[PDB]
Amino acid sequence: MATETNYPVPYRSKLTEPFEPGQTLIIKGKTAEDSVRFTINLHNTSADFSGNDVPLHISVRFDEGKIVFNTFSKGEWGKEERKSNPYKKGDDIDIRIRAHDSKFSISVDQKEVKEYEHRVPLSSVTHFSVDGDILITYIHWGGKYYPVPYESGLAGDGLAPGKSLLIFATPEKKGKRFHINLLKKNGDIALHFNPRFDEKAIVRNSLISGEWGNEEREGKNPLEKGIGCDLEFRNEEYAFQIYVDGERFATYAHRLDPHDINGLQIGGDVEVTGIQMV
Amino acid sequence: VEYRAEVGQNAYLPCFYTPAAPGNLVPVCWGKGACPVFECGNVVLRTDERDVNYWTSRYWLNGDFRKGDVSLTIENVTLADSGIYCCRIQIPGIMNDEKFNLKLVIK
Repeated sequence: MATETNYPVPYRSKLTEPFEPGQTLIIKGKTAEDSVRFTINLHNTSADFSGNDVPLHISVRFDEGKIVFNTFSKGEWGKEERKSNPYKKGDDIDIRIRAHDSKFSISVDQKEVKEYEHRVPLSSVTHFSVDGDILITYIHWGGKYYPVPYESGLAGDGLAPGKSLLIFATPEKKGKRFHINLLKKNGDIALHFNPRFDEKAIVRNSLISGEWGNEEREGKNPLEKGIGCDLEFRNEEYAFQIYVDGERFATYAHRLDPHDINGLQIGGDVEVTGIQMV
Repeated sequence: VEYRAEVGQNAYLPCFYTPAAPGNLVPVCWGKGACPVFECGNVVLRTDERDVNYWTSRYWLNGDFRKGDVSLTIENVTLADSGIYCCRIQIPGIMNDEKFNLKLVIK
């Protein structure tokens, strides 16, 4: 019953795009007290085959250190293993997928450790759900392969005023520099958002007419290179809240403005795992 | 069947399949003769299911070639291009190929 400000809990979000790999599969927020299992279902086609061997089924069991790996295979529940998910009742959950066509990065204890492999043709994932009682600040499913480097945009706000929009970039295992930025459409550096885990930090800096400001750094961040990052930028009723790994990274004071700092530049090898709606 | 054209004009060799998938890529008979599994002799071209893999100005496609139009509307034709042509539809599935031995000659 803590700071939600996005959704009357429990929340689900439908697919933003048809599946091209290069996404993030996201439950980042807090938890409720009845997280016993979910049903995140990512089910297969080949062309329109609808029933072949399935890439993903995901659920967490909120005690002791994993997210489950599971499939369908021609209409039956596949291998559902009995173990559990480390965080204690009250704090965060973080599902943080680096999506390839060969690995989906499962994250526990705020840091991705295990990769979950695809077996299937390219465009063949069509489903999503959640099961149970859950306390959601954000759910997103989308993105694609972005060739490296690229030039594109971030959809609406960056840090969402009144809501929370979570920011999904790629710390890659085999990339060069790792970001999706929070700037304007003109291309200046307003808040050069950098989950750069070749540099092993979340750096944000602000240029206001030739004067650089506070250089807001150093929040929780135990996560690892090889992730699809979920970097949580809230704006509450009381403060502008910046979270990394479900606890507060920093607070967004006015250096450059809120309200649509959403400019993307891509340089170096970052195979982008999200451009996201509200 | 057999069609004719002039130099640079529109040929036709009627044979069509369906676009399958980005992971079920399947070629086609293109060349000259009878491709049982694969050789209707002097093979000149192959295509794909989800795109059009190989096609030129000398092996040309006027229609909607990305959705399985492999009916080669051959542009700028010589008699060295002319003769019987390889075209057969490889339907996804076991033992369902229809072998067309069709002569397309252009002056």
